[PDB]
Amino acid sequence: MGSSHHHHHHSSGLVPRGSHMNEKVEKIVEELLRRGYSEEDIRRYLKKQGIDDREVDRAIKKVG
Repeated sequence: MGSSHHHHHHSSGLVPRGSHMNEKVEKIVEELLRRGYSEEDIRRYLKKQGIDDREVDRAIKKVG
């Protein structure tokens, strides 16, 4: 009788709750920072994209 509880190796968890749209904001802001962009191009882009200087700075404070 094939009964196994094998290990999930190299796998992220799951979000069993409703996803608040900050999940997408924190994602899209971190996306360009994560690729080693300089803060010049980062802030220049996002402020133009309709992400306020306080909004992005708060999102960078959230990831910490």
